[PDB]
Amino acid sequence: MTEYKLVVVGAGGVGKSALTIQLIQNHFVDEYDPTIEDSYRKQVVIDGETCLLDILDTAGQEEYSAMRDQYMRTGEGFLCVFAINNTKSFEDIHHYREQIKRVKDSEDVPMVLVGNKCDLPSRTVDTKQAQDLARSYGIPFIETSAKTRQGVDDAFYTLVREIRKHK
Amino acid sequence: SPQKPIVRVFLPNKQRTVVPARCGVTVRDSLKKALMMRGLIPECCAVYRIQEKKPIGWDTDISWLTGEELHVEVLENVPLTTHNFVRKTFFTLAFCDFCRKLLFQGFRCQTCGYKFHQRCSTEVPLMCVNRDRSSSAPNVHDWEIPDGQITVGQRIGSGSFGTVYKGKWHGDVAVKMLNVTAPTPQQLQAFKNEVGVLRKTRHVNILLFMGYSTKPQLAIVTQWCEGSSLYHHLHIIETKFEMIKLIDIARQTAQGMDYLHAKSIIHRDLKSNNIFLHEDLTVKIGDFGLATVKSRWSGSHQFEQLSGSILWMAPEVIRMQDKNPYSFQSDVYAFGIVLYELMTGQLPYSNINNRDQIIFMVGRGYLSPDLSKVRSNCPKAMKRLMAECLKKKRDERPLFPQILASIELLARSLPKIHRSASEPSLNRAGF
Amino acid sequence: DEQQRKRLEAFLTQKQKVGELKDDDFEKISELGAGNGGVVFKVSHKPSGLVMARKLIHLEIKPAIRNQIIRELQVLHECNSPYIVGFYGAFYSDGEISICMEHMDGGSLDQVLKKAGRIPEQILGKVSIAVIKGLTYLREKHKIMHRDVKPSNILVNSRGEIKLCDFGVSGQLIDAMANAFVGTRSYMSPERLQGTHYSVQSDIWSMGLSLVEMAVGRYPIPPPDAKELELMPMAIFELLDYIVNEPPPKLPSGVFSLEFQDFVNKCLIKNPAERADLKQLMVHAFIKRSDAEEVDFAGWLCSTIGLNQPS
Amino acid sequence: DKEELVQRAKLAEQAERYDDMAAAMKEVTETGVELSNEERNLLSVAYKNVVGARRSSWRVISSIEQKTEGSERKQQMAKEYRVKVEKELREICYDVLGLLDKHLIPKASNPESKVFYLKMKGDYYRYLAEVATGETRNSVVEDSQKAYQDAFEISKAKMQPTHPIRLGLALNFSVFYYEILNSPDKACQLAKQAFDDAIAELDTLNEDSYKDSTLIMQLLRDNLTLWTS
Amino acid sequence: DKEELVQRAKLAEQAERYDDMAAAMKEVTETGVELSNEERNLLSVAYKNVVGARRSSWRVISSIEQKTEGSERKQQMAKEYRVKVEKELREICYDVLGLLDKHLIPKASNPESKVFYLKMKGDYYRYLAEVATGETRNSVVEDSQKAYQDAFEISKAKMQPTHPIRLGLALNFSVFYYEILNSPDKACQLAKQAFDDAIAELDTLNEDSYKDSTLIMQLLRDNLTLWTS
Ligand SMILES: Nc1nc2c(ncn2[C@@H]2O[C@H](COP(=O)(O)OP(=O)(O)NP(=O)(O)O)[C@@H](O)[C@H]2O)c(=O)[nH]1
Ligand SMILES: Nc1ncnc2c1ncn2[C@@H]1O[C@H](COP(=O)(O)OP(=O)(O)OP(O)(O)=S)[C@@H](O)[C@H]1O
Ligand SMILES: Nc1ncnc2c1ncn2[C@@H]1O[C@H](COP(=O)(O)OP(=O)(O)OP(O)(O)=S)[C@@H](O)[C@H]1O
Ligand SMILES: O=C(NOCCO)c1ccc2cncn2c1Nc1ccc(I)cc1F
Ligand SMILES: [Mg+2]
Ligand SMILES: [Mg+2]
Ligand SMILES: [Zn+2]
Ligand SMILES: [Zn+2]
Repeated sequence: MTEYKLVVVGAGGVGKSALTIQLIQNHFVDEYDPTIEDSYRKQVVIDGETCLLDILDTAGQEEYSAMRDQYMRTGEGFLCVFAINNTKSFEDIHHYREQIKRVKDSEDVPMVLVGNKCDLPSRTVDTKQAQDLARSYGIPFIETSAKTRQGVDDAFYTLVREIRKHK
Repeated sequence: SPQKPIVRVFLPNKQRTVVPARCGVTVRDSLKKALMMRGLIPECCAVYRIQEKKPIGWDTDISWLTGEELHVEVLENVPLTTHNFVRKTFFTLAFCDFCRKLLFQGFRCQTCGYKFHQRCSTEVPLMCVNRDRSSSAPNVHDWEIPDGQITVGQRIGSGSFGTVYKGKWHGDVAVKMLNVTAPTPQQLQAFKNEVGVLRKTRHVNILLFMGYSTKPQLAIVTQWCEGSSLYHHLHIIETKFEMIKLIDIARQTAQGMDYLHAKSIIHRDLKSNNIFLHEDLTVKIGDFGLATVKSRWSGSHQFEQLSGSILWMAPEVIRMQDKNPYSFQSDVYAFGIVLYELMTGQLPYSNINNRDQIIFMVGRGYLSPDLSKVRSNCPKAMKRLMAECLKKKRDERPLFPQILASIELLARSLPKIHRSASEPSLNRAGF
Repeated sequence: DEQQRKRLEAFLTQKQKVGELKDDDFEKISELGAGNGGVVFKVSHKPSGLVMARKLIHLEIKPAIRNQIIRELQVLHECNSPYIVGFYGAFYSDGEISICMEHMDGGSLDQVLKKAGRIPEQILGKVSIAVIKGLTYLREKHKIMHRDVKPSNILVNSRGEIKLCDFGVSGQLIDAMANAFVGTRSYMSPERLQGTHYSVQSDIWSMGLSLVEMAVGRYPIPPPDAKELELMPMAIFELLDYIVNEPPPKLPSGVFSLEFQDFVNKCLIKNPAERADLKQLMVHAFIKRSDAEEVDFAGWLCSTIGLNQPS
Repeated sequence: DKEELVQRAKLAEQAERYDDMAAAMKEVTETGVELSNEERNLLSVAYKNVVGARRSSWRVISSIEQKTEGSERKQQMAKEYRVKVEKELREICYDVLGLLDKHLIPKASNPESKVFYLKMKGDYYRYLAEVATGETRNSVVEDSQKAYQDAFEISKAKMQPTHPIRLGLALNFSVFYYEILNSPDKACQLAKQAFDDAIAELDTLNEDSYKDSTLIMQLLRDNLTLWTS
Repeated sequence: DKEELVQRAKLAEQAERYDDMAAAMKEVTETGVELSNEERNLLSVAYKNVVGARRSSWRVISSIEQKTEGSERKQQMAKEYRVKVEKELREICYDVLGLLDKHLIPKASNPESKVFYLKMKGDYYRYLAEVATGETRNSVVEDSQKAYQDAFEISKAKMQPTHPIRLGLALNFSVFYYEILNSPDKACQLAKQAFDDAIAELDTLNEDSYKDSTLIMQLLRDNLTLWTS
């Protein structure tokens, strides 16, 4: 009854597509097939409501940012993904938030910060850094691993809950 | 514009994807993965270009469509094929295609030949792509040659780790001047240890390893083969043989590889160049093992720099990212490419004019041996084996004990199944 | 010009003196180099007394394909340019394809680069000029593309000439070459690793990837370390993945002028259309400057190899 | 009583013992009870498998017989063993044909079942035509021609072209043309006609009839692809 | 002549018929001449497949009997069919044992042949053990135990740790321990000891038996993994 338009954004390689495919099909993709554009639909019960999720999975490669911006303009809420082994992807969360503000013409857009690849050894973006960044924007932070599925549902369901709050 | 000549594809249920518009790739293959992620298969769908919706063939070269928008829909037509499962007891050696364990009693798909235990019905492929009793006993059916002895004769040809000459040593032998001319005292020791294993192999389908010689550099001494190699008989003269002899060649190659793997020897080089037809009858595999003479060392390490025709290298071997990529399953992939070469008579990727392109696309999991060039009479059971050998993920590939058995199973049912099909038994199944 | 016309006419004159090329007409003098697929020797043609280079490629291909390759290789008799290595005749014998070309006593730029450690920007300018002019000659006069541009195929002699060779004139020979052993490094442009030749643009990347390699004396993928740069074993699939999914390499900060760095960055664009074409590079600032410079290439080459000064 | 024998037949089918199922179905049809769908399908499967195993055995025996002709009198006993196999092959087909002459054909109140039984008669006559040579081959095939020609009409007039029984009849008739009469062009034309008619009238089947008809059509596509080359 | 009978038996084996093959090999054994190495495998395969078909039938029939879970005549008829197939299997096993203990076991010059025949005797006594439930079970169980102990003594004395016969005997003995006697601790102990001893002489693997050796090795590993859970 209720449709939610979710956009997954962030730097190349952070795991946007692997997270999305774990949500949709419960399968981990180990290949790295860079996205140009990919959209998905998934029906899911969240907090007792049967939800139709439109997942708009965008390119991390800035060469395709024009396509990303078209997806962002239709979206209602944004998963902003970085990888816990890529400090530039973490720093560039600010870039993605600014892009969202620009395309949505609004500073009041549902957003969730996702730190992905937490199954890896030798993690370099620590929990305190990540929680401070989420705090600085007043948004939730969810740790995920698309490989183990840890946090995947929590990330998307939290974004749906943020959109509901905003509605 | 072309932006890496891409094609935009609209998919069922308001979805979408972008694919590279690369010369030489079908629409089907460009879209295979996107469809699979959505539980679709090209054969259950139609594709159209926008021009307003005009149907295009799945085997279209996608590069003609750069800049265009395609749409994929379904029409719910033929559901591929449903598994016609008949309960069968196997009086001969059979293995469950899921669990690879012995299958005394179970189910057989009449159409596609898939075999599985009663306990594995939850693991059967959905589409027919054309407290239990413990098992029991099944049916029963210094090696250095010194100088002054090897009469090095005429130069035959250079390879990927050495040059082969026809030498005289108590009869005709094949001498091989290994490219590694200055081995360290550790590489020499490892090579001697490897030869220690290689000298203890004696099989009808394995070329005899008669040691080596250290005084005139390094020189593998193997049994000289008369006649010609399989590559010579398949791509030089193109003398195709009847399916019976082809399956027999595949069976003897699989038997030789099974003997090699029973002793834990990775071939690392199985290809149509190293398969000989001794007196046009006996299959003899050569140039096996010798991992220490390939990828010249810099010390006590043997980082495999990778060398060999990439047409037979498994994707895990192409990547080389793994610590050791030459496992049994890479040997199985090499055998599968040999099967493809035998079955179609053409080398894999006969539409690509670049070598580095093949390496990248194969190692990337983008390019696969096209299975649309096969003959129009090959039983589906046999073709399924070939498609199982070429699985990108190496863990899915079967081992040679299973491949030899599967080949032999259809070796006996070949003549009877060549006739036209017939009215099959109905469903007679239920789960 | 006048000297180039003189040399081309003299090469044609010396070429008419050679008739049918038989294997018995050659006496092997020396080996010149070897690769993963062929071996080249310096030899003397007894019937005409000339001294040439003979590349021997050993392919296991069907006789029809071999004969079509031999026939296609005869187009090289039309390539007559001061930036293209001279061709005397190709033939097949003893199971090997033999290609006869003029002897470049200076060798290939890979050997010169190994002998020199690094190559000066000023030399590289003339090198780039020659490479661009050869690519222009191949694209315009014959509508064929090199496809294999790298330092191993750029040849130089004691007379200061810089000529291209080992270009893809026989499509069937390339098709046979697709069944080759895996090399240790690639110069293939990123589009060719995912698609097909995007005209001469796909060559230009290689030239850039060559120049940087000659500019620093090191294969530039992956780019040098932070302290390896101040000092002024990746898998092949990893190299290709870096070529496709990573930013292209670039020259060091301050060791080279800005025109050369801009030239190489325009030559190494990951988008082939955004990457510069032959006409763009021909009128580049670095190209104009290196064309204005009066650099003594022959003497520098002889010095680097260790031979006494020529002329 | 009848249900007890049908349960015995099902249990024998699950046990892979087929001769007991053949006997338990022949004794059931011997009475002359109203034969429903499942009851006749069990008979069809039983009498298919029992003859199919022996036909595969005969094909293997004949293939071994012609492996090497330049040899001693080892083939002498091979052809006599094959003759014994035929002696245990023709008579069961005669037990099936006599059964079809006893109850099935007269006790038929539905054209679909009549087509099914006539197709079975034609199939067992085609089964006998392979081993039988000389004028016996002709005498056998002359019966199968009319058995299929008295069934195709009823299939066309009473049942849709997408019906699985009609598709099976067309498949068997094409195989009869190809293997026995050796008219591959007519067989290909018949198969193409049947497949085009099936495609022209599709997406009207029942929910259950979404596996068997697809199976027959995919076998038809396989045969068409095999016979094109 | 013996060669004609052996060729007929092999021809029937290639035809997937295991009734003429068993009769032909029974007639061969009735002559009372000692078999060669090749001729014994055909007998073993024939009298393994014949029993195996009944074993599969018995397994599926008992599964249906344990599945129905009702109160009707279906269960009674299923019990009658089970006792029928059990009587047939008993007849087959008794014919095998009568043909074994009168012409082969008392006249076996080769100790390897003695181990093979005692392994077969234990196998068929185990086949009879798993079906016969009651007082007669304790007789055949102890007979199989004695046969297997006699075979195992000779296997430990004069056999190779990598020979197919010794590995097969060990595998059948561990399965006998696990299924009949239900003592998995000693079965696991025996399996681990046998697998280690076969691991010992891994280099000594000639071409004569590499497939059988590694196949029995993998089957032992699978059973070990199944039993250690
Ligand atoms: N170990 C691990 N790898 C992951 C995880 N998520 C993604 N990856 C890997 O990281 C690579 C990039 O993933 P992908 O989802 O394509 O990233 P993306 O953010 O969508 N990239 P783009 O912006 O180009 O579309 C893939 O190889 C994928 O398997 C994770 O949680 N753990
Ligand atoms: N044991 C052998 N007996 C006879 N001829 C042989 C033997 N081994 C190789 N040759 C010949 O050697 C020729 C080329 O030498 P090889 O190095 O064996 O080629 P190659 O097999 O491609 O090299 P690798 O290392 O196996 S990839 C082949 O065409 C064969 O005719
Ligand atoms: N005309 C020539 N005159 C002199 N030496 C030559 C000539 N052509 C090639 N060479 C030598 O041969 C080597 C280059 O030729 P190739 O081996 O064919 O190329 P490559 O090194 O294999 O790299 P490729 O062609 O991209 S696989 C160098 O060692 C050169 O010195
Ligand atoms: O030489 C080649 N590849 O390198 C060998 C691998 O070691 C090569 C590759 C492709 C090609 C297409 N048409 C000719 N082709 C080649 N030959 C060649 C071409 C021009 C010249 I001047 C001299 C030559 F030898
Ligand atoms: Mg992505
Ligand atoms: Mg070269
Ligand atoms: Zn199937
Ligand atoms: Zn299983």
